[PDB]
Amino acid sequence: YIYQDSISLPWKVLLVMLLALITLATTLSNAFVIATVYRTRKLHTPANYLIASLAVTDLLVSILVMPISTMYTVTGRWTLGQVVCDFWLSSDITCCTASIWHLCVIALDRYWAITDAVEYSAKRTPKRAAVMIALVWVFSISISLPPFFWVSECVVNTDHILYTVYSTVGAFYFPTLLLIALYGRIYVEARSRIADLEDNWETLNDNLKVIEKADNAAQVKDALTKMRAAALDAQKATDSPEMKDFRHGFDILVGQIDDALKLANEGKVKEAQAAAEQLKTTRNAYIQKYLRKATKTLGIILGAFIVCWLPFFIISLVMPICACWFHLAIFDFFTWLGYLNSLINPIIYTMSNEDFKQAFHK
Amino acid sequence: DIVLTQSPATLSVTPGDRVSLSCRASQSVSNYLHWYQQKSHESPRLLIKYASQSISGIPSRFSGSGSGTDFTLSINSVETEDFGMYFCQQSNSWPLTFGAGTKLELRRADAAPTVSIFPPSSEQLTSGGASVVCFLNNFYPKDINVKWKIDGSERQNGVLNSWTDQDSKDSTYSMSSTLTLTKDEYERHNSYTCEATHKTSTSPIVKSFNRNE
Amino acid sequence: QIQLQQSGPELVKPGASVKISCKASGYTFTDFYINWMKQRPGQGLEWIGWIFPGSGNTHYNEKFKGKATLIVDTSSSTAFMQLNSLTSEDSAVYFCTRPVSYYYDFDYWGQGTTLTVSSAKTTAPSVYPLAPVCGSSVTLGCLVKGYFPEPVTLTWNSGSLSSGVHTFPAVLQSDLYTLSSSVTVTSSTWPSQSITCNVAHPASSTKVDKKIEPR
Ligand SMILES: CN1C[C@H](C(=O)N[C@]2(C)O[C@@]3(O)[C@@H]4CCCN4C(=O)[C@H](Cc4ccccc4)N3C2=O)C=C2c3cccc4[nH]cc(c34)C[C@H]21
Repeated sequence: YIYQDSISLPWKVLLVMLLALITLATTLSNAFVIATVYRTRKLHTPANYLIASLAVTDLLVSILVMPISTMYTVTGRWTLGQVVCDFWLSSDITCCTASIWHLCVIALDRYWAITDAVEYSAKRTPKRAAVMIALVWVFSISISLPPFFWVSECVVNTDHILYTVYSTVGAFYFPTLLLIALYGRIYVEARSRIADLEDNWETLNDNLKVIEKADNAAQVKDALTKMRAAALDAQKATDSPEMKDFRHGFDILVGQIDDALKLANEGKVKEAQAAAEQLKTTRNAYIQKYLRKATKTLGIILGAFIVCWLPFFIISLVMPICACWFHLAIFDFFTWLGYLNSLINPIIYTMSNEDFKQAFHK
Repeated sequence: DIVLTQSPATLSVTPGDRVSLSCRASQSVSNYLHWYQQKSHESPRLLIKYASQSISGIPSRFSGSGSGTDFTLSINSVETEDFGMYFCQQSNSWPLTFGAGTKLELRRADAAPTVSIFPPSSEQLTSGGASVVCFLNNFYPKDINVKWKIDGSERQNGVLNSWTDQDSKDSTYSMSSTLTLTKDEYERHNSYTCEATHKTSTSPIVKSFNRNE
Repeated sequence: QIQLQQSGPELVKPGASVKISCKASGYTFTDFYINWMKQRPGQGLEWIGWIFPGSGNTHYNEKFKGKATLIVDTSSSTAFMQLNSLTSEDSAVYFCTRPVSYYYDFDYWGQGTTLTVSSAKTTAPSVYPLAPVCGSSVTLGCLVKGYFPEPVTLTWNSGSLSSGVHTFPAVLQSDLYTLSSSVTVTSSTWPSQSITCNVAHPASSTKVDKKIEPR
């Protein structure tokens, strides 16, 4: 007895489609993502090498696992024999462990970038980022070795239980306690920084009003030396070409504060007040460019990673414990929900990241 | 960049009349808007700064109103000295931007032009060049059409027209037209005709001469 | 007597550069922003940029970024703008101006400087007098033909007669300028008293008096 046996051939030709059309959309979405990076030298970044390295594993799953997941899922048996299904399992288990852990190494980059901006930009390289893809492809294999030691029924060793729980801890719970701890850190920095920056513009605006309606030099001085402190901070908030243009606009803002200050120090209050009038002009113009998506979008990867892989890994632990009102259709349905992760990852990075959306539309 | 759309492009007023010049900003510029007069190329005279502030020495007949995107310069009773280009500039944000102008032109009784013709000087002829010069002077309104004829029928090529801005005092306009020929083509012909076409008259205003004199 | 005295007009070859002047007087030159403006015959003005003389700091309109460089010589209390790699789209009028402040009763402009960007060779004008063909008023005139660059200065009887005078704008035709001027006087005054149009083209250091006399 296998449940599939009582599902007629009308539904079986509609269930060759969806799993042929899900398999295909994984190959040509993750290949459109590698060739986007392969085909751009501004996109040749240490953090866009990882996205490709990710899409690389999700491309392996789409050709090694997904088309030969279906001849088993549709019928309910296994035609291809012993020497085959030992390295069919090995791929599925590791290639989906790679897929998961690559989401950690991506979130290690974001974390160390947004937390140690200055110092880790030197360690951040291709070579240091090649170590990461590698040591996650090596550790991934080190999970599928344990069952290798120990007809028509392809499945993995559920006799040793210590393996069962180690396999689900080393490739899932660690990676989601880690994801939750990094996204925690990141969201709190990323939210403090806009607050810090909001306090900077609040100072620069509050103090301008002080100068406008000021009766003497002394208070114009203290007010201009506060905008300066504040401008010179905003300038450090967020290599060489793009950013250059952003900082230059502050180097005007600052120079106007400097020229005012001089007149304030020379005792020329009315002169300073005029000199400061130019500042509103400059504030007014860098109000558009003040008025956080990189951090919003990793909330969709966490979300679409939780929703995809949690069920399979929960249901993977109470099965060997507990049919406790359990149908092998629900263990098969949440196996495709975790394969679906290898689809959803590329399609979030086109709506999210603005360099894959300049690519696709062409 | 902030676009200041001035309306209307051109405006005709009778002295006495009330006039509202409009200046519309593509986005808010708060009260950072100023108004200028420019009679010609001469450097602009600031009429009104910061929308409502009026400038020392500018006459009382000029005044400003507005905030956000809709601005109005206002001449409660336009005088004769008031022709020219009215220009709004914003200083809300960089870069400073102007409007394209409202061109303010005054009315006055009509006047057909005093038309004078002038053959070539003995001097121009002794360098083998021939220029027939026609002045049409002190007419209103400004639109006018000159046409040249050598011995009956129309000549386009070689013609050069110029025009004065509207006059300070009598509010009238003036034009020069110059037909330039080769000394040969000059004295290969006899009758030279400067036909002018103005609102003051349906059939045209025709001045002429012949070389034989 | 606060004043901004800009430099004179300049013929210049396309590809070349120019320096324009703004000598400032009667206020501490170093205490106030200065702006530079461009205006072409039929059009609004555009802002090029400002400098702060006391420091030489500058902002520029993206539009004019590589074109204009504003500098300043504090010691002669003057301001310069250097335009570079010039083109036909550069012939226009250039004004420096102290901007308009909330805190000061007026603003202040230079008289303008007029750049002419061409390969055309400077040429001194021929000046033909225009007499009547042989009537309470009589109208004489004065053709000024085949010069470049602008300007010419025209007057009647070394400046004495300005009333009832119409001097028309200059007009290009294949790299030469025609200008003209009419003068209308009573039948009694001419030919009694001599009428003479005076024509200066400073680019050719050319002064030319022609006394209108009857054909
Ligand atoms: C997506 N991929 C699926 C793949 C798999 O279950 N493939 C089989 C062939 O399909 C089954 O689901 C079938 C279908 C319905 C009932 N079935 C079973 O009885 C057993 C369940 C089982 C799971 C674990 C241990 C013993 C038995 N199945 C199988 O083994 C193994 C994975 C895995 C196992 C261990 C660690 C892992 N990390 C990432 C992964 C993974 C990726 C993950």
